[PDB]
Amino acid sequence: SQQTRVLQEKLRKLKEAMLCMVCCEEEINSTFCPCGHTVCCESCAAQLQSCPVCRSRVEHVQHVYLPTH
Amino acid sequence: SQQTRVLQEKLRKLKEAMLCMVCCEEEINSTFCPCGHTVCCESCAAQLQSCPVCRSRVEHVQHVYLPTH
Ligand SMILES: C[C@H]1CNC[C@H](CO)C1
Ligand SMILES: [Zn+2]
Ligand SMILES: [Zn+2]
Ligand SMILES: [Zn+2]
Ligand SMILES: [Zn+2]
Repeated sequence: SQQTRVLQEKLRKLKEAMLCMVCCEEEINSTFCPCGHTVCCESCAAQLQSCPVCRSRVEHVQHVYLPTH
Repeated sequence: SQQTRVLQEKLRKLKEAMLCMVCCEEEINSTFCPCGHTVCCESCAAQLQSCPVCRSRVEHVQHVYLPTH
């Protein structure tokens, strides 16, 4: 039904929000510290000096294990 | 249709996976460091001395800003 299409769209958008903002291919699994922005996969987070969201210096990257992984 | 019920179940389970594993009421927004398990809201995370997934000591809690928030 049209309701099935609405639910498909909601699911698709939630799933896309869990993907890396740089490569758009891998799941987010890394946090920039200390700002806390958690928006990249490990590979894309590895060489950034500053956060791509807030420009704060990245002191280190914390790996995150999320139940949605 | 029956597919509407299946999609509602998939959406409900994905949303439940983003809720705190301890209180079941608030969104996950906190990481236990250094283990990386990201399974609690800020209120339950503040009250735990050991990670509820792996039992490692919590040195500190990092707030995470996720695009799914
Ligand atoms: C964003 C809320 C999540 N946990 C409850 C808190 C009450 O101030 C804040
Ligand atoms: Zn990436
Ligand atoms: Zn940031
Ligand atoms: Zn909680
Ligand atoms: Zn842990």
